This record gives sequence, structure tokens and C-alpha cells, in this order.
Amino acid sequence: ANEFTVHTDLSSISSTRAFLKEKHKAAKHIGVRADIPFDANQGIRLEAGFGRSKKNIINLETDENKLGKTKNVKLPTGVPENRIDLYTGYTYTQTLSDSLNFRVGAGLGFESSKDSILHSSRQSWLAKVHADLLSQLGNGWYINPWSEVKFDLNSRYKLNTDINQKTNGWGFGLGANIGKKLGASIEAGPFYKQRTYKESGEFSVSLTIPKTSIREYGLRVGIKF
Ligand SMILES: CCCCCCCC
Repeated sequence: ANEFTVHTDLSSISSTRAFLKEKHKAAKHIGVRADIPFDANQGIRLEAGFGRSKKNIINLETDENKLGKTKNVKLPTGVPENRIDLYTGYTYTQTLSDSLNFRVGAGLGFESSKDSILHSSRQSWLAKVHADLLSQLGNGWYINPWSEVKFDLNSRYKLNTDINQKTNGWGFGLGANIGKKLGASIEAGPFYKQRTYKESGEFSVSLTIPKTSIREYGLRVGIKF
């Protein structure tokens, strides 16, 4: 059977780059997923999602700062950011037991993010592999632990200075949804995601784009038709 999920996330996102931290507020995301079987085991997965937050850029703490003896210059607050994600891939699913199903897939994806202070953009074409276990608990209840890993094939950092440099990286996500059939199913659960973009090669003033690391903790809630 075809399965379609619409979901929404509430999350805490933080990022570190060079000597700075970026903390997000009002981080929200909406997305959809379609798992479409073609035979007993093979299928296709399609995903699309849209996210938004506002971020404050802050310095890393030092004892000199805590002591008085220096003072941090003011940095931007309430910086808006928008994100989109898309994914299409092959899936293979099989039964491990009468109450346990195991699904694995791989495919191609796109991610982008844009902020405004000055616009910075990150656009990434990537490959993604994912695996998840669906375990029946009885009475229509289930648990669904999942994992996914992303690898950039062509990730570009853009800056309306203009700058457009390649910054390939990778990322991984892990979570687990607890769900219940309503006759449709409702599910909810925690997730963790991490994304790293490497420092770019030297480009011409000689510069690099600093290494960026993003970490995200959240709760996802979904309706599975
Ligand atoms: C089984 C993985 C669960 C993810 C835990 C993330 C921490 C909030």
C-alpha cells in the first residue's frame, strides 16, 4: 500500500562557525513523504519540506569577557532564515518477522538555506541513504526508529558581497516515532540531526569559507494516511 505522511517539527537549532555561534528561535518545519511500492519489496520514496527560523549571532564565551576586561562588539539579532529540502529515491523493504519490517533506501536530494542581514545562501545537491525499522506493539500501536546519512556531491556557498564557492560536506539524522492507528495514523517522536560543511579551498584578497557545523534537536509530529 502507498503511504503518505504530512509532518511538522518543533526544534532547537544551533550552529558554530569560526569564533561564533548562531542560535535559532522559532525554528519550524513542515514536510511531506510518499512511500510508493512497486512490488512486494521495491518502491520509491519522495520527500519535500520547508523550514524557517530567526537566528542570533553570538560570540563564544571567554574568561576575559566574564571578567570585564574585554567587550564583544554587537552582532546581528533576529536574522531570518528559510530552508527547503527535496528527496527522490529507491527503497527496498522486507519483513524481519510478522511484527517487524525493515526498510532501506538511497537517492538524490537537494537542500537550500538563505538568510538576510547581506544575503548568504547554501545550496546543496546530495546523495542520501536511509534505514528504518517498523515494529508493531499491538492494538494499532507501533515504534519506528530511523536513521539517514547525507553526502554532498556539489554544495555551494553564496554571498551577495559576489561569492560562490563549493563547500561539500555531510550530515546524519536519527530518531524514533511512536504511532497509533486511528482506524490513518498519528505519530510523534524525537529526532537529532547534524550537518557539517567543510572549510572551502582558498579563493581570491585570499579567503576561505569557514567550516560550519549545525546541530538540531526536535520533536516531529505526523499524520500518516
Ligand atoms: C533512537 C534515536 C532517538 C533520537 C534521540 C535524539 C535525542 C533527542
